[PDB]
Amino acid sequence: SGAIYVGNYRVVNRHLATHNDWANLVWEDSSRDLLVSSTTAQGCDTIARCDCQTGVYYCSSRRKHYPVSFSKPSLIFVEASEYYPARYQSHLMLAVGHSEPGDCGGILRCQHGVVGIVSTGGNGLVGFADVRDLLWLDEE
Ligand SMILES: O=C(N[C@@H]1CCCNC1)c1ccccc1
Ligand SMILES: [Zn+2]
Repeated sequence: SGAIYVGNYRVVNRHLATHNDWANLVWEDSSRDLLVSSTTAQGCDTIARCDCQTGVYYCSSRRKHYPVSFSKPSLIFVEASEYYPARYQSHLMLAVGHSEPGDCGGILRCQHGVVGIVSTGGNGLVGFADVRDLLWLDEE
């Protein structure tokens, strides 16, 4: 589990979004496994605006932070999961690391801020849903 709180936005894995997220929807993309909802309180997360391919992510299933190299956001075939069927996920970054389904929502961060959230795993890889292209997250 986990979310990004930036301004009056909450960024979650679309597959973990709650009744309140859907009732307060701003933007969602199934192909990206991303949902953004509106919040009463103001978040302090800052979104990275960069093409960093190094960062640190939090892995709940290890209670550990791991420094990783990750691929630039791309269209990647993702096998069926306890939560989606086999399909091309967009804006996905891959790293060598540990990721179980409950690791989704763990933050990948670089020195510029939040890069993305765990979305995929298996076969010794962790996939992060990129948020750095969502410029509108830094305003309104
Ligand atoms: O959110 C972060 N991790 C903390 C770890 C303890 C509780 N879960 C959040 C995070 C991600 C990347 C780098 C640094 C921190
Ligand atoms: Zn960066």
